[PDB]
Amino acid sequence: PISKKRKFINDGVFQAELNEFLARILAEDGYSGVEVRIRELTSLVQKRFFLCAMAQAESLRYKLLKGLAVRRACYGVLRHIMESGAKGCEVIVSGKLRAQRAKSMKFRDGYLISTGEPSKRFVNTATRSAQLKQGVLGIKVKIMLPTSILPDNISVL
Amino acid sequence: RVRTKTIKRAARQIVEKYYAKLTLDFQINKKITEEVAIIPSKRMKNKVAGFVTH
Amino acid sequence: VHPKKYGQGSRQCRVCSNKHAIIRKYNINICRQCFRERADIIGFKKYR
Amino acid sequence: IALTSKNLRAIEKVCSDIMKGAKEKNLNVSGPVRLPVKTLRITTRKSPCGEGTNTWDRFELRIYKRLIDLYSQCEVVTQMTSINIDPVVEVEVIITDS
Amino acid sequence: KLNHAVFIVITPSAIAEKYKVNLSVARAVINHLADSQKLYT
Amino acid sequence: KRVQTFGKKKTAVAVATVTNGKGLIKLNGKNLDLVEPYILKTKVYEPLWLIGSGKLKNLDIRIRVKGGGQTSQIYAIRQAIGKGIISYYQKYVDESTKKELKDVLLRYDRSLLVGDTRRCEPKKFGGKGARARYQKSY
Amino acid sequence: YSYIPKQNKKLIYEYLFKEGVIVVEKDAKIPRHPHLNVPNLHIMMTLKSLKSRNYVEEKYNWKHQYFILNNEGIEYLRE
Amino acid sequence: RLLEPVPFVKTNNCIKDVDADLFIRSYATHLKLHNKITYPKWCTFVKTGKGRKLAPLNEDWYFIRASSILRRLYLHPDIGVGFLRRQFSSKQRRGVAPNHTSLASGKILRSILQQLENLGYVEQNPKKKGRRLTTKGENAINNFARYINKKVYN
RNA sequence: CAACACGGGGAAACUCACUAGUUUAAGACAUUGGAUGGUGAUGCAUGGCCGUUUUUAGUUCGUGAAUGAUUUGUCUGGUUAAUUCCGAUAACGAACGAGAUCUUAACCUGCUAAUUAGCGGCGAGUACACUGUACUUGCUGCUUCUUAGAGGAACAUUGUGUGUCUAACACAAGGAAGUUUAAGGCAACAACAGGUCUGUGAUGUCCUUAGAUGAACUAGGCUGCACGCGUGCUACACUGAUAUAUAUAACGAGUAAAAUAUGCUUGCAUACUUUUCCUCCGCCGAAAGGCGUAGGUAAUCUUUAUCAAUAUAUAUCGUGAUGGGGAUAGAUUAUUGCAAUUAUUAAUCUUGAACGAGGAAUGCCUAGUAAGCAUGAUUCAUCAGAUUGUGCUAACUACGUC
Repeated sequence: PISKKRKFINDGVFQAELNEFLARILAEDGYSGVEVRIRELTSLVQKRFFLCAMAQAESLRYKLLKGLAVRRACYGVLRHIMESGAKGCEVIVSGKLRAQRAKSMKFRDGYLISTGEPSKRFVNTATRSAQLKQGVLGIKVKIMLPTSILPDNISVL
Repeated sequence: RVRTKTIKRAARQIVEKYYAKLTLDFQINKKITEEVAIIPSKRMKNKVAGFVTH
Repeated sequence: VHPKKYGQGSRQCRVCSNKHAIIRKYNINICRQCFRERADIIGFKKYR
Repeated sequence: IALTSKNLRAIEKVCSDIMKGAKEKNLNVSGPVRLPVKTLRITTRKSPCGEGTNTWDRFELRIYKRLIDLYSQCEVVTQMTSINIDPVVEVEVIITDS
Repeated sequence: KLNHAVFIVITPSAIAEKYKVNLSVARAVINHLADSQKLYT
Repeated sequence: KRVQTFGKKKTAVAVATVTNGKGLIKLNGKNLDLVEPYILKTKVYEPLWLIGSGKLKNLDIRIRVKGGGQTSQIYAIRQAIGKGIISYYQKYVDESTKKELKDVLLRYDRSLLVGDTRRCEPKKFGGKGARARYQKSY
Repeated sequence: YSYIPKQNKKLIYEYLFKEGVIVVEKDAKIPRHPHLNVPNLHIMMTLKSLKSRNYVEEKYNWKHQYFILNNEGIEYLRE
Repeated sequence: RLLEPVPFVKTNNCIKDVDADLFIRSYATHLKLHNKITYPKWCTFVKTGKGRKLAPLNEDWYFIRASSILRRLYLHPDIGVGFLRRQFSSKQRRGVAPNHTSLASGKILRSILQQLENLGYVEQNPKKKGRRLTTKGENAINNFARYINKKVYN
């Protein structure tokens, strides 16, 4: 009965709800895909309906949440990202950060491009809320991946 | 208008490895750059070929 | 209670339950601020 | 079959694979009919609140429809199509006697 | 202010100028004489 | 036999069909004079006056005009007649004669041969115009 | 007043056991569940209480509760 | 004025071969002279459409409206009332508010269409959805078009 | 500036937080204590997002060199849209930004393709000529044009001038295109106690919680008005108004409530139909509008080889606060809605204010733009003078300077 336009929007909205629902569940593991444990989750969604940036950021907020020192945690994550073969990485931490005045702290390594469509093409980006004692910390992770090719580079054998 | 470091640097590299083939025609040079270079955009390949010709 | 099935108080955002700023074009039923958080995964990409 | 998608490249891959698949078996297809692209455009204010300059961004959801009419037994062409698709391509039945 | 009236180049302005007539009356004179703007006789 | 071609100025398109005939020229179902503004009428007669009356006397011409406004249609028609006459002589009559004819048209104007490609600059938020802005005040 | 029938409470518990899960939906002026023809306000009240006693856990996402039973809850609900 | 020198071959076989206005005025005048279609009396007190916001103020207009409608029917062979209402629409100054086009009055249109239909000029059918032109009218319009073309030309 | 048609904030109700008041429990847990919710307080507790700085051209490192903060690199000069290049040069080498990338729009593939697009082929008539032209029903090679996939095409190409004659510019030619083809999008570093807790179940603390700041219902009100400031709309007429006629546009956008029968008694309850979105079309209505029907979930029906207005042509005025001007008011019948009074909106007749081209001041703008003219979409039960798109009508003036 419904139109194609209506079909496409409903498909997108369903994806968005499911993505947020995955975010509410998935603190017990990394990222290992979706199926289109699994019995209860499948049952809920069926009942209702009828290098990886997210992983690194989720790991980082869990480490931060456990109250480990902020520099040590940031360095540990950053070094792990580089170890995993990153062409560049930047991790930003915003909020209170052990003071009664809010601040941000930047931790960058590697090429870490930002302008234009190569930025969208090669940089995966992730936001995560860490609620700590006096309110909330914002984790923003940016990872620039293994490359197709990066358009600026020109070389000859 | 001019030509950036990426363009000029590439232009210098070509000739460096392929002077003998390169010649005083733009279309032939463009053919050589297309064979030799790894550039992903038409406009950029042309720009390099133009400057190598120059 | 006395609801109406028409007019402003009849409807609210699918995600956040705000009554204001709702996109009803294409029957999305999401407020525009919420829509900005979701706008890539739904498919409503920016270009020009 | 009629192919509807929001991924151009995926539709293109499906188009080539069914085209090769059919042409083995000498099947009658009427060459890829590309329908006018429809874009769902949403014109969105930036900022969740008023302050600062009025700044808008224009979102576009571009949907691709493509069409092939085919004379054969349904089952093989649908089975070839259905296994060869990526789920982002939505497949709909169309069939002729000539 | 008007001071043109009923009784005594074929443009309406020329007739109005020469005989001191309102432009509808100038038009009326033109029509009588002959027997928006367009080609001339 | 028959050749078909076009003209395109702004969003107008005018298709010209140049067939073997007698010198009858129509615009949709309707004769060539029936296009209205007298000033722009002369522009569409203009290629006939540059080429004399003999060349059309062997050929019937049919025209289909769709889209665009008044000025745009007139230029598209003018352009389509140009493109039509020259293309017919390249397939059917003679390349040297066509080159001579093309030279006459080019010598007068290049606008007849190839349409002006000007088209709209998009509206951009912050003002009603394409570039124009809302009035700022302190 | 605001009574919830003994049979209705038992049916909600039974449904929760039978499935393992319940998608209640937050809104209370919607009158039925699609798979229980029960007042949603009543289902919400009992689930709120049940969570409070710690026999059922809710995940929660926008407008939807996603309730899964604790193992002690699964055993408890039978009687 | 009406005649001008021509640099191509005219056909003079149809309404599509002669300018709208001369054909329309003459046909309107002929129609009234013959007295085939009525005024009708109530029609003098009303406007053509709301974009006028005034009396029609031109006396012989009803015959003109019929004449134009008849021509539109040869031009476009299947149409209904809405097409006419849209055709004769023009701009309405809404006082302080901006202009909008506003549709022509549908009773006068409906009446003209009905009178023509009664006289065998135009025809309601299911094969082609609305009003089309029909055979006595088609012949008459074509012939009258020839009669005018010759009479005007030399 | 970077508040002030901004909070998509076009509020009849609800929306709503407010005013006059009235209710309600929807007070989990182990009476009682105990919270949960809060468009409550705090953006100088904060997250996120966004504005400015700035879409300009800036920013940073390794090593080197010159008590220290530091400086050099990153520069007298030439050049450029550009810390763009060249060149000089105690630095050499880098990196991000910028260009580049990407999306449209601009031109060519007689290749790639034909459906719900065209074009012909061909039957058949209606009309006119005259050894074809116009117009409709039925069947059915072509792909130029409609559409959209892939791919091509400009690099300052050639020629001529100017330039350390270096980077490069200037002119002419060629060319679909010569200001990186035109337009966008994307947005470094470091900020601002800029904006937002009235978008959020993002959120700290502080307040509040049955005579609630929760939930909820009825009115009233956000629009009131000696008066001050914004942005728009409509004007001040004759290159015009009025009235007929003719021509012709692009983007689009479209589907647990209604109605009939029965049981009780038009009220209530139950069944059945097929109901809410676009309206063609046929009838009725001055007009609004109505009734009857028909197709459309859409390149298929609304509707598009034509849906706008400025066009233009012919008439009517004839410069006179005038037939300019339509504020203001008075009387209507409609239409939406539970509710229209503070006139929702609609038409119809009547009513006929300021305003004679705008002081001091101050805004926007360089080519399909400016201006003028419309119109689609967004909100929408109903409401564009708003915003955002889109076209048509197509100027002026350079083409530079501090």
